[PDB]
Amino acid sequence: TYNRQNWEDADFPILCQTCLGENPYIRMTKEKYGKECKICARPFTVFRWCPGVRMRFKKTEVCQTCSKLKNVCQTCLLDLEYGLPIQVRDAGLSFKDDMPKSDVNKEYYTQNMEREISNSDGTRPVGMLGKATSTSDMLLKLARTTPYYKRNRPHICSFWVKGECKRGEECPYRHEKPTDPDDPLADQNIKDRYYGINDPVADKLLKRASTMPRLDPPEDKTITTLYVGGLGDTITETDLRNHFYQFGEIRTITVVQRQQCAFIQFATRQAAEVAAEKSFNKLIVNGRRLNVKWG
Amino acid sequence: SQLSKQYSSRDLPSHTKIKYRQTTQDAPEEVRNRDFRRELEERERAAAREKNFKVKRRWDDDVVFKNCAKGVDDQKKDKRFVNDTLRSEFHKKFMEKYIK
Amino acid sequence: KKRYLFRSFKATKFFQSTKLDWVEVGLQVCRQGYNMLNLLIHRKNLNYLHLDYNFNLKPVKTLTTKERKKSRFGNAFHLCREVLRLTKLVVDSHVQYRLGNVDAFQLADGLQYIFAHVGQLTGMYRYKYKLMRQIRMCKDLKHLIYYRFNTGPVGKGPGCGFWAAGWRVWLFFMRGITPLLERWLGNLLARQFEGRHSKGVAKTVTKQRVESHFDLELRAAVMHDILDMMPEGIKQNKARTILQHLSEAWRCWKANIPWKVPGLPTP
RNA sequence: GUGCUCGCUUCGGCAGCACAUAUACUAAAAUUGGAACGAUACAGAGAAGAUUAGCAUGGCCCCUGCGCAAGGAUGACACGCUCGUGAAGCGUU
RNA sequence: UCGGCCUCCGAACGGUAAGAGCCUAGCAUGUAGAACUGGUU
Ligand SMILES: O=P(O)(O)O[C@H]1[C@H](OP(=O)(O)O)[C@H](OP(=O)(O)O)[C@H](OP(=O)(O)O)[C@@H](OP(=O)(O)O)[C@H]1OP(=O)(O)O
Ligand SMILES: [Mg+2]
Ligand SMILES: [Mg+2]
Ligand SMILES: [Mg+2]
Ligand SMILES: [Mg+2]
Ligand SMILES: [Mg+2]
Ligand SMILES: [Mg+2]
Ligand SMILES: [Zn+2]
Ligand SMILES: [Zn+2]
Repeated sequence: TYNRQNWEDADFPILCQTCLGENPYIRMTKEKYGKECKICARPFTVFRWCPGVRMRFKKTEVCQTCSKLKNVCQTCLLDLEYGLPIQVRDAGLSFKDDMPKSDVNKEYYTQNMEREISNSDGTRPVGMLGKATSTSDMLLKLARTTPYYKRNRPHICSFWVKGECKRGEECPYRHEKPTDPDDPLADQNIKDRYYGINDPVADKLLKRASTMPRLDPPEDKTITTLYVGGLGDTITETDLRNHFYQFGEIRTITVVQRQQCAFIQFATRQAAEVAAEKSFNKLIVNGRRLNVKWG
Repeated sequence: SQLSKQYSSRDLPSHTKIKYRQTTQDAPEEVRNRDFRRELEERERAAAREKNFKVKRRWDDDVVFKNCAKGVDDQKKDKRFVNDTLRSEFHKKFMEKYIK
Repeated sequence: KKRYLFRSFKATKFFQSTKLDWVEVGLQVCRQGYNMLNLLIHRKNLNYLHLDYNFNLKPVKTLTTKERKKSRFGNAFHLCREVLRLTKLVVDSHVQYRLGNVDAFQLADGLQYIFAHVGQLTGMYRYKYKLMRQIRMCKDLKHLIYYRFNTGPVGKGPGCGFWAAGWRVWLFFMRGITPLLERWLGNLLARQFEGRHSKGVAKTVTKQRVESHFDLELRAAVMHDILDMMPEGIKQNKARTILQHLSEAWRCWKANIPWKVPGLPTP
């Protein structure tokens, strides 16, 4: 009857490079208990600053305990390792964690894991760090590495949306016209983006990741000999032999300069299919961009 | 509770100092060097030392019972500490004093 | 230590300084306090209550049982409302002198009447019963001023003006009454904004709670002194039956009935 | 910008120097979700006849109060657990 | 041809149950976030 979750009173916000910006010379503001968490509603430490010039004066949304749980940004709410949504990372690696939806059970379980992190080291994205090391399987085909500043771009001038921003360029909000409200990508529930449930950006990137045949290959009719186009004479048989030595034994490693085909064939059919799925427009052998097809 | 902003008037800053025992107040510096044993036998010895025609009859002859106040003596019978309040002498005195 | 809170505010960017006429400051403070009391009304959604302008509180309509029970206030709110009514009276007298409706002798005599007739014009006694010591001293100062004044050709006319002594008395009362008011209003603000701790700090065992807490502690002592001679086994501990045996024993001692259960263990 | 120049050199500007030094939840927003509980209907005041003073106790039950005060119907709510059936373990034949 | 003494002064709780629910106020936000396409028997 005397139970409550303690308050996130700590420094060091764990932020993206994108929301972090481009300036190395950073001026900073910190509120102690100015707002509450957007998810677990603990009174957390607000971090507000200006990363660049054309700015929103960006600030943190959820608590540091929730960010320590989910390894997402405190502002951008996207995963810090890849720049991807946590729905995308949970679909890629492990989606067995979840969260309770009722407020009392959510606050009680949040107090339990807050006690767990307080007894733990402090810098750890909880239990699935041991199972999250197996990355760059497919999610790094579309995971961002660039610091994206168009989402750090400030909010839209609703007065000039109505056509009545008398300030003009003195108004620090954006004097460009807004996006489509009928577009489901514009909805973006913050609790849905936290929970990893039906985020439209995550569904759009999953639909995009279903398009490239980066590991399909297998155009040979039950034959291990896959011909990689785009190789030419730059990729020789030695690069295919060194690639297939990790997968076992190479049944047929060859280079044909007439068709620009790197003929790769492991002794095992599964190893040959794995090498073809690696080299189906997703691997470079001896400086030559390989794209697997029938051989 | 680290977060409460309600202040009772018994929660005010008051009596903030702590007095300590002086050497007149049996300070621990003299408690160590003092031995309480021969203090206790000298004080017990002090307590044991300071523990110590026509003729008529008699005019009062026309009664039936003589000398009835013979064995009447309270002494330490009231001083006997009966630890039973049904038979407590103060309780009996209370009943006769407060009941007519 | 001195610890000047005005310098503490002046160090912050939320407080600046200016130069102002005191009548304008009094009008500002009266308007501010009226807005504070209306805001406290709207915080608890007491829109069927209403403050006048002269800090008079009245229900707009009749109340239910729920609106009757929930609108019960404390001493601090009603007393500071009455204090704001008194300062509104002082500011009103200053304003009607400043418009020239009254004479300066009339403003002094009106301050004399205000300082001598505090409880006859305000409800100090309803929320703090201590203040008629100060009202008695104001009456005594009024009689001393009157009987030093009515000496020659002047009589008991209505124009006697002096206010410095009652000003001294009520402002020395004000520096007395400030921190208790601040702590009560802080507890009010903490219950308003942090909510009410329904459990909170544990209640004292007062006079109405003596026998119940004594029997509760006796029953807890019975439980602690019955759990400890039990050996290994015995599923039917029957502590409710032991409580019934003890209650029947105490009731039969109250009734002077010979209580005996021959099936009962000896210790 | 102002102040000053062994100025450029006209007496204007320019050039140099000097000091001047990083306002702001930035919205006059757009939108976003909870909502007093008034109304109506619903609704029925503890202690085994009625009339019922009450203090408790409990916890994810709260209100009013400045409460370590007192009220809110005692504020509300807060009983049902002695034989066969077999099982396995060990001891005897 | 002779001395003086002057307590006090009022408010709440405690009675016009409690519960319940539906539409309605008051009031809380001024947010975070939109990544789209190419190599061979
Ligand atoms: O001097 P007055 O004009 O004759 O009135 C005063 C005084 O009234 P004001 O303060 O308005 O002058 C008192 O009235 P309130 O203060 O109570 O309103 C009242 O008697 P108290 O002083 O005993 O309260 C009164 O009548 P009374 O002569 O019978 O005493 C008399 O008092 P003064 O004796 O001081 O003149
Ligand atoms: Mg009955
Ligand atoms: Mg009572
Ligand atoms: Mg009560
Ligand atoms: Mg009752
Ligand atoms: Mg009662
Ligand atoms: Mg109750
Ligand atoms: Zn970020
Ligand atoms: Zn949180």
